[PDB]
Amino acid sequence: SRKIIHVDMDCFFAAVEMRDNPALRDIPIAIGGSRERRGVISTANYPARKFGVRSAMPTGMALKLCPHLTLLPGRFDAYKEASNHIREIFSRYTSRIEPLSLDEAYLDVTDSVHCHGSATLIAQEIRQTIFNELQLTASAGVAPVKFLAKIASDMNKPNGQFVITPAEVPAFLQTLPLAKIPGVGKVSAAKLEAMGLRTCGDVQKCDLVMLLKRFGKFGRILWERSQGIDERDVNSERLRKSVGVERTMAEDIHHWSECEAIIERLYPELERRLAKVKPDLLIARQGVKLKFDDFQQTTQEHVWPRLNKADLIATARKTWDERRGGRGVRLVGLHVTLLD
DNA sequence: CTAGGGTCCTAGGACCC
DNA sequence: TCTAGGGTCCTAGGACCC
Ligand SMILES: Cc1cn([C@H]2C[C@H](O)[C@@H](COP(=O)(O)NP(=O)(O)OP(=O)(O)O)O2)c(=O)[nH]c1=O
Ligand SMILES: [Mg+2]
Repeated sequence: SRKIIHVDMDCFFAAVEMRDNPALRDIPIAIGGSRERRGVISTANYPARKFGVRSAMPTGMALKLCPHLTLLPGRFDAYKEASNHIREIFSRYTSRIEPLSLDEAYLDVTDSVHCHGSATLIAQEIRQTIFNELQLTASAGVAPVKFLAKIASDMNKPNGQFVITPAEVPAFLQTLPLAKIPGVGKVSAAKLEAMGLRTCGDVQKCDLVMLLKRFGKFGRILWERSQGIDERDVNSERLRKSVGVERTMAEDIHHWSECEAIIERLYPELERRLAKVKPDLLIARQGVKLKFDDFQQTTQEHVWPRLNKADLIATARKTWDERRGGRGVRLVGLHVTLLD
């Protein structure tokens, strides 16, 4: 009975760079760390996507695929300001807004009577207003539940939208690959595949008890989504639970002196961020993370009442001594868990 | 050749009745 | 606690999203 819109900015980071500097519009560009910083692609424009460049791709791999790729470091304040403006635009239509990141959000427009209650037309006018006021484009999905609205906002990217009507949900589900369902990633998909389950169609012919056994709470979400069942309400009141800061070295470190020097560079950053939402720096836990050169990672965290540099250093020394094992370390991170 | 923000779930032992 | 076991907290790790 509800109407959910999922709105999604196209090539968001890249799109802001291209607006601000038009000479980037028709050449392949990407935001991400450089190859020597051991970077990863955050996102790429469509001329770069043509070459196979994707989010989360190692920058070294992107550059082999697209040698003339232009790498930008990214400008958070620019993306943030675009994001605020966009969210303020959503607020013109409803207060039922659940942001999932800078670039996107769910809207529950069930009880709105903008555009004669048309969720299709509301989505259209939001995309138009965003183009008008920010010169960036958005795609949208309109559906009776969250996850279908989110899948839908991809159907007609870029700068388009897609509507899934209650009567259309069954045909839509029947051939929908499980991997397109939010929270079904590569490991899940492959495990499902090895059971003969590829599509929501397949999952409908499956015993619930049995999915509960092999997958726990995940198996129930699976069975529900496959039916088109998604009762999760649009929640406009979510609050951040943690604050973390980490860096990957251009080169693996092998000595503790190097590790402590990195922590001293991280700590002020963790403190400035935490203070932004907790001026008194009071927290529930603090902890450290190490990532080794074989990519295993370990965290050590404990109840602690107030952000403290020396105890983070101390904690990192124990973690360093105990679980490094002569391995090179590629990443150091600090972490706090916020009070409830 | 593998980022940096995060969220949510699982699970053994401690701890408390 | 009335006794074999139930509930909740602490911690580490993993899958996942953007
Ligand atoms: C998936 C992803 C996104 N991001 C950043 C860059 C994207 O511009 C932004 C929004 O994420 P998205 O909506 O997943 N991707 P997009 O907006 O670039 O592309 P699309 O047009 O939505 O397909 O978040 C990363 O920094 N690393 C990532 O792995
Ligand atoms: Mg997007």
